[PDB]
Amino acid sequence: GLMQFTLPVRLCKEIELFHFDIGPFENMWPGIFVYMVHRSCGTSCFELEKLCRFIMSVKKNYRRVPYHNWKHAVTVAHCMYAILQNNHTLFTDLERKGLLIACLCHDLDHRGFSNSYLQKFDHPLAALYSTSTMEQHHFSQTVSILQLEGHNIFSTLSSSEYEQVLEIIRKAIIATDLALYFGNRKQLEEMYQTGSLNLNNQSHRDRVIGLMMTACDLCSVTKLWPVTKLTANDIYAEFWAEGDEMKKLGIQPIPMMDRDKKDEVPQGQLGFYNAVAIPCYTTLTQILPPTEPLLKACRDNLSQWEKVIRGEE
Ligand SMILES: Cc1oc(-c2ccccc2)nc1CCn1cccc(C(=O)Nc2cncnc2)c1=O
Ligand SMILES: [Mg+2]
Ligand SMILES: [Zn+2]
Repeated sequence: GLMQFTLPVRLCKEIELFHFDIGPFENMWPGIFVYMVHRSCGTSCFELEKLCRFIMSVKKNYRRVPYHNWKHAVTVAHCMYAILQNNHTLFTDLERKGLLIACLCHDLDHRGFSNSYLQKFDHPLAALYSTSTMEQHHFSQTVSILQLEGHNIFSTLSSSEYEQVLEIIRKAIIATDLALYFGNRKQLEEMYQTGSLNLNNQSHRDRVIGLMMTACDLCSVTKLWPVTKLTANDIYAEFWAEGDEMKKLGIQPIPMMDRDKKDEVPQGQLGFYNAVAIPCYTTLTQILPPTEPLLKACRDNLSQWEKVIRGEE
């Protein structure tokens, strides 16, 4: 009860900022997560013994892939932490609990391959789940780990609170399917401009939580340039591996995934920032004004990719 987590001074200060990098010391990421749950939720939200056992089972069920790994899980949870802390009064006790857990679990047991690749490979998961294939798998794994003896971090919730929190986590994890983001943001855009956005409308919260999830999922574009640039290598290492696997099925991959087209990466980053990242953080800033630093950092990195193209690096 009276046991807090405390971080070194630089981390204690920097962890509050959106652009925080969790660092290369794997062994400190669990403490970083608990620290965030305690300041975001309360020291009382979860039994520390059960939380710590949940965290380590979740870590174990992330795989050794270049990008969709344990470090991504914690990076995405930290961004959600910064959004929740800069928007104190907007979210329920249940939402704060559910969303940090949703983020930590959002890519559980990822193999480093897109939903497309599962479908063309004809992976069993593609037969079991026709849309948002990996994302329904991630939710499935989350519920599995929650049902291990000693791992029910929600045991103190009522039968109906427990159902609301698992339903927040499910919608939250499904929303990380980037195919669903485009229409989700178009609707949020229309609702905000025509003035119909209403945060007491549950179907409207759902949409806003989904955009937060896209924003946290993409947050590597909102870091300082050297973090963003080096994460971009991790992300292309998966894409090109998937491209290789497409070629093995007798299919020319999209250029994004073709390692023979490394040269077109700077232009692909531009497309991505203009088509996905910038629009995402724009609409998010409109709905949640204190998340503007994400939009600003994103624009800064777009400007850095433009410099790469002009041969200024
Ligand atoms: C459509 C297209 O075509 C090309 C292309 C084309 C020809 C030759 C080389 C690349 N790239 C893209 C977009 C690539 N893409 C798609 C999805 C997600 C990300 C992403 O989360 N990026 C990211 C970067 N740094 C930190 N965190 C995250 C991403 O970059
Ligand atoms: Mg994912
Ligand atoms: Zn992710």
